[PDB]
Amino acid sequence: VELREAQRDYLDFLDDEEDQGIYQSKVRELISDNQYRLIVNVNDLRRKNEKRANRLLNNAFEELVAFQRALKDFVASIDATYAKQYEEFYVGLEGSFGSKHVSPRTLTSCFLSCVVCVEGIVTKCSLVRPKVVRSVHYCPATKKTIERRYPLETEYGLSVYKDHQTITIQEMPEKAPAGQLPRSVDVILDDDLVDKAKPGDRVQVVGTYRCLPGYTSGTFRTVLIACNVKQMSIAKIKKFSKTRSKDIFDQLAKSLAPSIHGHDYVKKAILCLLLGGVERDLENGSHIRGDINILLIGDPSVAKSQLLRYVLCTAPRAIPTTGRGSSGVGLTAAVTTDQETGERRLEAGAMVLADRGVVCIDEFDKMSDMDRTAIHEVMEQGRVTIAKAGIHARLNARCSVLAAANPVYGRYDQYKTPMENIGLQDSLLSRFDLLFIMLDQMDPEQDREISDHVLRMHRYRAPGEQDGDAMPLGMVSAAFMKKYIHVAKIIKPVLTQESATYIAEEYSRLRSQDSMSSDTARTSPVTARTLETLIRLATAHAKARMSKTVDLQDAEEAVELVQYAYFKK
Amino acid sequence: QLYCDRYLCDKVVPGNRVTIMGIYSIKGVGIRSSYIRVLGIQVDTGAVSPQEEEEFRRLAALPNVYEVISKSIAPSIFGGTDMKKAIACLLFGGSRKRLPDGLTRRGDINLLMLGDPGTAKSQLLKFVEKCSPIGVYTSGKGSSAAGLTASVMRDPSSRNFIMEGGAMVLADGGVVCIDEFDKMREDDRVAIHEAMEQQTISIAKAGITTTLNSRCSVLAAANSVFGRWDETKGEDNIDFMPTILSRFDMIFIVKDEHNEERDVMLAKHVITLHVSALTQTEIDLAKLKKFIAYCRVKCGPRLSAEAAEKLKNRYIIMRSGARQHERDSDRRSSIPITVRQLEAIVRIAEALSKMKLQPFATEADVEEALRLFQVSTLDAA
Amino acid sequence: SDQVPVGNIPRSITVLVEGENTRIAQPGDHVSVTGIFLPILRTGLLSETYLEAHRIVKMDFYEKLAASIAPEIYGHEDVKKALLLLLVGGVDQSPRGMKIRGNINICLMGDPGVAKSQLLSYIDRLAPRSQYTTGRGSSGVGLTAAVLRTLEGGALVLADQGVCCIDEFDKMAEADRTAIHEVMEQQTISIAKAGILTTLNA
DNA sequence: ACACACTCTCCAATTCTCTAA
DNA sequence: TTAGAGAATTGGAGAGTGTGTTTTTTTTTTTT
Ligand SMILES: Nc1ncnc2c1ncn2[C@@H]1O[C@H](COP(=O)(O)OP(=O)(O)NP(=O)(O)O)[C@@H](O)[C@H]1O
Ligand SMILES: Nc1ncnc2c1ncn2[C@@H]1O[C@H](COP(=O)(O)OP(=O)(O)NP(=O)(O)O)[C@@H](O)[C@H]1O
Ligand SMILES: [Mg+2]
Ligand SMILES: [Mg+2]
Repeated sequence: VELREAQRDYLDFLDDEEDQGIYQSKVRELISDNQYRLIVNVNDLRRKNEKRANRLLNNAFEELVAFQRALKDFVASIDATYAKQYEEFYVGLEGSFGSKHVSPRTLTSCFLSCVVCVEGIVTKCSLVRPKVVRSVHYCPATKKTIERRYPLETEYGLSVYKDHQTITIQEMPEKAPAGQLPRSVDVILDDDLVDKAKPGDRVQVVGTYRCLPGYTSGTFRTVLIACNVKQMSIAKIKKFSKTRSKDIFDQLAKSLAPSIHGHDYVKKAILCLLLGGVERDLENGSHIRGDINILLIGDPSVAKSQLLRYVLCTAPRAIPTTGRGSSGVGLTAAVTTDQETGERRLEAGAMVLADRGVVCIDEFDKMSDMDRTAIHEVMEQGRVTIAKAGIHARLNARCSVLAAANPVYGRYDQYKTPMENIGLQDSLLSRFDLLFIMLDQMDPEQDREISDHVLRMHRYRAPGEQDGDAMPLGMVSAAFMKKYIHVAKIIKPVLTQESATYIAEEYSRLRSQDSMSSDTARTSPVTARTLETLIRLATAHAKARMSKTVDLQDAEEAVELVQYAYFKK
Repeated sequence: QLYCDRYLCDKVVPGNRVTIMGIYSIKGVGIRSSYIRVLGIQVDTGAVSPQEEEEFRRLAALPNVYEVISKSIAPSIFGGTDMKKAIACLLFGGSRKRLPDGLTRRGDINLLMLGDPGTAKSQLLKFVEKCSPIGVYTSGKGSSAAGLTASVMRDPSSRNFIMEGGAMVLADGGVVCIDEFDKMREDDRVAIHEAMEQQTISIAKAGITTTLNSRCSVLAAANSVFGRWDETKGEDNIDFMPTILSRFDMIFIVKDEHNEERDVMLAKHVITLHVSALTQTEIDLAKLKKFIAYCRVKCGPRLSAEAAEKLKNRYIIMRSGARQHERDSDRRSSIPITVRQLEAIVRIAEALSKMKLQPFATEADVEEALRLFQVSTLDAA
Repeated sequence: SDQVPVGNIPRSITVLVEGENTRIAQPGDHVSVTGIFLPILRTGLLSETYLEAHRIVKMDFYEKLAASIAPEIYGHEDVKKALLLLLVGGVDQSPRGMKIRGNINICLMGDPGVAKSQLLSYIDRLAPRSQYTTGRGSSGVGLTAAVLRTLEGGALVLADQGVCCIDEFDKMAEADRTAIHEVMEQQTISIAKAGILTTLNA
């Protein structure tokens, strides 16, 4: 009956006030926040008692129950009244697990009853619903009662229930072996862990791998009973922004996507898309769109696809899509039959999952127009209306669209106007904020530096790799860039009278010039949407400075950008 | 029906040819099903033994290995030595790279053959499918977009939607042979533009969104618009659009020729090939297959500095010439010269270096790489 | 919808009304409910729940009125009067079946990006009973009513004793054109629940 | 948890037989 | 001659056991 000594070990481990008192402090915090689970770091346990630590990982169940009882006794010794508020306490684990860190592919039947640490990408969820643990019945005519664990009438207030949910984890597709589809596993979430993860999240789950029963065919289904769930995704920024020696926005734009050479204005516009504008609301109930949309058109081999694959790696909550490989149902939402409950419910599509994020559409000119009808409502209003599976609803799909396409006839024709080369409808072309045209002008002076840069890139080898190796199948630093952009997304700067005056006067001047100009010399007409674009771009530039005001410099930069985009051949 | 247990799990995948040893047993009123309990598995076709490594090291060491390999490729087909050399480079491939800012470069090589009927195009495809460690052969006329890349369909059990892999997924890491290439529909050739360059397939259907891998080579065969090449009509023999012609590393034009000496030689070669079917009773196909797999997994080259300098200076001349030809002409050409061609020559230089297990490519290798590209794409342009 | 956290689908709850609380609530109406939350009786340990309701709580003159329409927009003086008379309406004459209807109907043709959106939305906001839709046939419910698994919805239906506004009319389909034609003639529509020829006010 | 089909048991109703009113 | 008590055979009232149970992607012909 050594488990009574094992519980005794855990209780004297938890009583660490004699040695710097970290865990007693954590338990005190748990009490103050009215909580009922604790998170223990396995490194500390391994340091204090090697035998107990190395036994815990290979006997998850029999050891964790002893640990839970030790915690219950310790909190009761601190405060019995608090200990009586909850039926039982729980403990979760963190740290380094060594050999027990696995994936949904490498996890096999020999891991049963070990503590395991699985990681992958979440693909689906069931709905939260209650489960019974103890039921009670009472008789008022006799003052009598009975109980059961898992005449008289049921006592819902003396009975007690707890929450239950199921989710599914999938292997990272980048790590799949050659020529095979990804594998997956089912995770069970219970009590205070429900709804801590949603589809598209990258998670790392700690739990115990276990069979479920099922005459018998001698065959079982295996599930991971979760024990903890984890997610993954100042002075430096202060002194850097305080310098004011140079236009910081130009330096950040120059440093964007170092592999790709040229295309200055495109990089500046993409940085404005990453920073975004700001929303505003009016007393009549109307509101102004804060997010930005961008379109790219051009010849073969001008790095259009690579810029999309870069933004997708350097922005939070970003999604890919290709014109030929996707459907309107897949873009918005699809009805699904739940196998846990049997019920019919909706499942999110690509543009819904990109809410408060970015969505990249490659090969945009190959979509059927019926899909573009779905994209129209999303890009204009940020909402999507659905009328299926007994639900009439207005879902949230607020996102910035970055899209790329190739011109009609494959190679752009100099002897035709922009509206002739571009294959899209004039209604749709009016929705994007900025439209860029890119061309492979075969100048030898430019080919010299381009070819040199490409060849420099192909001779590199990483410092952690040796002279002849080959990989298996399966300027500002990037880290600072991410942190600076992340802080800059809070500032919410405001207009100034001078910037407003400048924008108004300059817009009137631009309108007069456009009135003089002809469709043979412009991509699209200029209207109030131009003012909205100018305001968004000036706001974003002020945001990059972290200046609380929108200044004349921001407005001047914004108008120069749109001037280049609209009034160059 | 087969049952598999303990150490035999995940030893095979579908499409493989295998030999099985097991127990045979049972699982209208009188019907019962039956199946086999497996006790041993042998893949009719493993880690290389030390002896095998010594032989592969010897093959890599000996000095004229390039010609030896060239003669092993499709040995029955008369002539076409340059075409066989290009096929060798396709099988070995360049090298994959991941750059410091996280972007990728594809490494592997795409090849196209276009021209006259009766010139053994289909035979070469039929050989390369057997010579490669991983390979698949399909017809352009008999295939669909959802069949080439990937598909979505409802599970025959349960009620859920499930994913399925097409030809370009099954051949991940190997070669895909597309025969009758000029007889696909336009909207179906559009479907492989992501797979041929970015080597991944992006799907968004039925409430599921994922990205799949396809790291494979494309080898294709086609005719002129007019059935055989008509030199009086020039560029009109080709009607593929520029956005796909630019995704091939090399393009070959094959024309039939009526020289008497070659005809007599070829006739004798054909007749003795037929006659020697009974009488029959340099590297073999099996040996070459294992050698290719070994070289691909162990060796990854890079350019020497001077080799990159030489290639740079050549590329400027090449771009200038192409620009002047289009400027002089009243018409724009179908086969462009772009940065993709600069990368193409580098991939061939790495392949040539890989055959000899050498860590660096050299000016000799760049010279041969430029020669191969000079013949094919500049004859086509 | 505004209470839903980012990137999620909204949820629903069943409410049982009994006794003198019946007939208070209506479809599409905001309410606050007091009740008891309980599990459903069977006939597994996981069970559905509902809310037992105890209380339900719902959440000259011509020139002056013409000048009051869309003052944000410069000019368009008589267009505003036309919209005023659209809201006021004429008279159904009804001489023994030889009917002349009083409802005004008008159409606006706009150049690309012109100010009509502001005027349209002003009339939409102003009118005491009205609805809006767009001709592209979006993923939601259509101009006419629809069926789910009872009948529901439809912009032509939800505006009844009022005015309905159609946007980007030129992108309509033949189904939409025939529906508008039928409304213009008979001011009623038909949708088949399950092959039965049900019909509905418009 | 709630309905058919089947098997089986023990209690006491119906008749034989002997006896008294 | 008419009627009641003691012994033997048989029906059926009752219990126990075993078992069953609209909503999305892809192809093919012919209408445009
Ligand atoms: N300025 C450049 N810097 C770096 N790489 C470049 C540059 N220009 C072209 N490339 C190369 O161009 C190749 C193809 O890039 P890609 O993004 O597909 O071009 P694209 O404009 O999208 N052409 P396409 O996809 O056929 O329409 C890549 O392998 C790049 O290495
Ligand atoms: N050099 C050669 N050596 C041997 N057989 C040859 C040669 N050239 C052609 N053939 C024969 O040509 C016939 C057709 O072969 P095939 O591979 O279809 O050529 P192809 O170029 O693909 N013809 P096509 O499909 O009409 O374009 C076969 O019977 C081959 O044996
Ligand atoms: Mg591209
Ligand atoms: Mg052939």
